[PDB]
Amino acid sequence: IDFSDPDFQYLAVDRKKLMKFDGKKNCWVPDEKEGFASAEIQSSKGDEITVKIVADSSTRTVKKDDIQSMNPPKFEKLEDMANMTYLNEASVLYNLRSRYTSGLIYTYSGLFCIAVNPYRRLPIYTDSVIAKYRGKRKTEIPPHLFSVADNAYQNMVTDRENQSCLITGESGAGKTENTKKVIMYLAKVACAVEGSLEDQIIQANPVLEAYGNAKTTRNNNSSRFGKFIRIHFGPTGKIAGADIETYLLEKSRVTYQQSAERNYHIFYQICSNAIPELNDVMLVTPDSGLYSFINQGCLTVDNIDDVEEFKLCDEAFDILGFTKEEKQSMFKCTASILHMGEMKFKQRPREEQAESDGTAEAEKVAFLCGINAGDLLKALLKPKVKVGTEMVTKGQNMNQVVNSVGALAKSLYDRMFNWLVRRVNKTLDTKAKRNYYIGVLDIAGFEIFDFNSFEQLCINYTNERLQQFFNHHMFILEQEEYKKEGIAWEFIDFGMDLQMCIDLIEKPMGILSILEEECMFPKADDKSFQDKLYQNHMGKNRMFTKPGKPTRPNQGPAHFELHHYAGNVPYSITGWLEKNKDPINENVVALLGASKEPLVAELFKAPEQTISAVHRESLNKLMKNLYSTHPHFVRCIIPNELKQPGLVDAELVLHQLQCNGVLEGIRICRKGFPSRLIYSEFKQRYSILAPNAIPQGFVDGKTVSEKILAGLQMDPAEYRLGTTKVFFKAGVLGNLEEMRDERLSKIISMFQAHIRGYLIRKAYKKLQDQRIGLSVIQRNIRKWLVLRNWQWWKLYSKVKPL
Amino acid sequence: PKLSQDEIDDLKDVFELFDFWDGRDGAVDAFKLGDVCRCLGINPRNEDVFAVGGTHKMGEKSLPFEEFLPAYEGLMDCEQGTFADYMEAFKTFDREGQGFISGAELRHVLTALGERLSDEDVDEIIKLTDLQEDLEGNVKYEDFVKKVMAGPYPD
Amino acid sequence: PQKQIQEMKEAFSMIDVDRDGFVSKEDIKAISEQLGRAPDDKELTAMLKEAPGPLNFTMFLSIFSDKLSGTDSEETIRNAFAMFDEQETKKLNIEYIKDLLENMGDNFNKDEMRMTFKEAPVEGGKFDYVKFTAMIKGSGEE
Ligand SMILES: Nc1ncnc2c1ncn2[C@@H]1O[C@H](COP(=O)(O)OP(=O)(O)O)[C@@H](O)[C@H]1O
Ligand SMILES: [Ca+2]
Ligand SMILES: [Mg+2]
Repeated sequence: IDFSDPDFQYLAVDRKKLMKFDGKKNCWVPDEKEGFASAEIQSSKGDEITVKIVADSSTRTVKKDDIQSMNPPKFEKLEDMANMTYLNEASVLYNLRSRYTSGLIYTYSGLFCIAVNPYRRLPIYTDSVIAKYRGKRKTEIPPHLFSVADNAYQNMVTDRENQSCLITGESGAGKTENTKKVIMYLAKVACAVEGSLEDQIIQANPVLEAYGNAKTTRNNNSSRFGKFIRIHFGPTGKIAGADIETYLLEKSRVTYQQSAERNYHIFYQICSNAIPELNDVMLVTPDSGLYSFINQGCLTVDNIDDVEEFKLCDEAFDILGFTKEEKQSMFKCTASILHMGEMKFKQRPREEQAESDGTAEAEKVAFLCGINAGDLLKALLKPKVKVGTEMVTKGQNMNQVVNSVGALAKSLYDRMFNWLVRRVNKTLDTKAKRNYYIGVLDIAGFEIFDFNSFEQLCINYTNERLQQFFNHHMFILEQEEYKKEGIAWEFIDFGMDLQMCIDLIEKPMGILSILEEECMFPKADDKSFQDKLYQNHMGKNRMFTKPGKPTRPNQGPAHFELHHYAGNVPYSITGWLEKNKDPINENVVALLGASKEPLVAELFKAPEQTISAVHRESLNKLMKNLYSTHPHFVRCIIPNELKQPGLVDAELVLHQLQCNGVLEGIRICRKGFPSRLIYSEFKQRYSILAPNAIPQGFVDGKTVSEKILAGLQMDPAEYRLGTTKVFFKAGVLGNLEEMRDERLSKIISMFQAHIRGYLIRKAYKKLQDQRIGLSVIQRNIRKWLVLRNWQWWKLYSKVKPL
Repeated sequence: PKLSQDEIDDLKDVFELFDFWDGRDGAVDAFKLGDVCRCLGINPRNEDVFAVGGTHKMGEKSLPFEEFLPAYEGLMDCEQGTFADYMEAFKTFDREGQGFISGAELRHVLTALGERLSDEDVDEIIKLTDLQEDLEGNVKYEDFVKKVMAGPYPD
Repeated sequence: PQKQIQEMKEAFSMIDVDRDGFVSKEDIKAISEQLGRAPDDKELTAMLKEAPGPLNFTMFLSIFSDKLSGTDSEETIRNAFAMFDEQETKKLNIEYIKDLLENMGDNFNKDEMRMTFKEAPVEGGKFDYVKFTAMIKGSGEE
């Protein structure tokens, strides 16, 4: 249970302090600065409803359908919005900032577990707290991340099934931190008895942070890659081990950076001079501004100590077991990507093709890479293309060459990072057998911009499968419930129209298909790719439409609109071709293939793969796993674009919720029988609606209910009767509420009126009496007056003292 | 609706008395129209009486008998609470389910909810019906209900 | 109607100032003039019609039983007043009885009021209906 306990300071709130409203007049209205607004209806003129806004007291006219139902105070800061009488855009947005401003950040909403970024550390993640969440159901304690994780663990042991926790959300919404916490908590409740294994699940973070993280306008330690971390357990439920999986790493970063943005921390640590002994091993000069692959955006970070973090990164590797030879191979390869960016070329000898302008850097590169600057540059200028039984020497200019370089850098980095991840797994892997696991996912959630490119599609298309994964689940849980209550009906899975958008993209005729195909061809371009797209899919697919225009002030170019469950998204295919396939000297690779440096060697060995083709493959892998597990969903949300705590930007939050999964989770769920009470509660709440119908003696609760509804002239559609509880279409309980208050009030008054009748009626008897009373009093006083004022009386009455 | 010339004889009876208590003159202050009906056995709601001509203050409108009838026959077609209507009503303040309720709550229900009752009026009907809160301070409303319903003079 | 009907005979002794077992249309004004103010002669003729038997002592009685007719007792009145005093204090408040007489029943007019309270017994706000009652019934004094 719970009371005043300190640990529950930022979890629960004073239910009594929240304890210190007309359904017909109170409601939500759209406000441009606050999303919605509280309002009291004034009049109506059809669709023309006019109201008053509590905050400024003004007036505005709003289309009836525009108006959204408001919840009674009875539902303030409700822990799980799945119970709120009115479940919508506004009633949700409200219940969210309300809690968040009171310090609350974990709010339930069905299967979801919405977590609003604090932007300040909180006393919620303490050991003692950890202990009161151990083994407790969710309705048995305040909404908390720990419960999603715990209820996950005790679900694994109890049911003997793999578990999957899916954290999602925009950038900077705090999903990495959530994931770490999830992991910590799992390690803190299933410990085993270099360093401890879990110590390494923990130290893997640094090195990965150094290569997958970077400072971005949104967040300061942004994971720029998707991650699927699995944690394995033994038969006694303790951690057997782990392993990792990455997804879409931001290769782009390696050579470009926007204003107020750095490259992966590693590059800056590398040039921190925190470990002087290595500067020579790497050939680096401890001033980052000097290098052209990182001197673009900013170089420092307010909360990042490019020097400390580097020393720690170093130890992390030592604690991970990487040999010094390995750790340094990494270091060398990384440093060499700084020289590649400081490798310049000349173009106009007398002939008009390119040629190197110095070797000094090219050499430093070839040194750290283990090659021949001669062979290197020779190949970087006049490559050896190959086709059939002939290998030609193609010439390329500045552009083609400088772009080749950058491609080599990107390619190298990706290859490297992937190796590192595989490496780390080798560590974190165990040679003991594992019974079951629980995997934590964490990839950027759906997001739409003014300009959505190939990247955005890749991400949205992903969450697309992901979201479809949820709907499926909901669909399953709904059925088992209906079947449970002998009331199962008109169904079909929720992952339905989610499938078409999906096929339009991953299936054979699909979009990504046209992109991967058009990439084997030489002189193909936007227009050729664009052509083929419209060709196969235009005016033939409802999900694929031509650009309609702007739904927001700074939006930009677009070629096609994709109908995602989150809404139609304008994607511009400009660049996709160059982006999908990674041009790199098939030659340079041959040279680095034969490098003498052991790591560079692994990095470029020969096979027997385009971005789009790689991802859909490793995504197929993922989903096949996720579907063989038991879901849990954690929706991360950013309050504002100021890292300011408490500040809540409505448009921003409303937005997220849309592509978040919540509002759809509400919708797919709305088509069933959302609001559902159990006959007991129904009786003690709605008997007031049909007193004169309840035979009198404590009858069975479904009969009381079977009657209240029957007598209420309840339309069979609006509801359906379980065996344990009664289900209702959405917002019906709403009507049953208003209808409940009108009556209750009227009943009271009818009683107050019966009482007033009792009184008066009682005084009647006295009024009947008092009449004759005053009737006497009045009349006599009148006789006496005429007497006294009689000419014969004063005369007479004077005629006698004698 | 239509009235028994007998049920009309009862009304003149009462209408007269009331005409008298603000001076005999064949008229009755509208602000008594409710009260006159009550003396007949009708249990109007304020909203009901203000709706047929009743007024808020003493001395705004005055009604010959001629108009009382139409007004009276109107109050008859109104809602009169039943035992159950009241029971379930009160039952909604009773958490436990034993049939008790903080006399305070009760005082609250009547003076704060619906069309509020004047404390002088509540204080008045606790004595008349003779409601008595147990040691802890709670009342058994089922009794308080049938009392009011019973009337000043039982059987 | 018992012992003072003999006193109406004693109050026949001054009726009969000039002793003729009767009183002319001016015999009356003579007795009146001998002590206070003097009645009209047209207050002597215009009333020629109230004597079903001219006038003596046994006609002074019977030409007055037209005014003392329609009265209620001393206990009947001191009970009508008792209908507005549930606390048995033998006293109505002043503003109360006044309101009672002026605005309910057969509403007294500005005058009848002015005249009824002119000599009404009222001490510190309370109107004594008991004592007041006597005044109205000759058990006290007007
Ligand atoms: N659950 C949380 N609890 C406390 N702070 C959080 C939480 N989630 C996000 N934050 C905020 O996120 C930011 C962390 O940014 P970042 O530099 O990327 O992380 P780190 O400190 O691990 O390097 C901080 O400003 C912090 O207040
Ligand atoms: Ca009157
Ligand atoms: Mg004479």
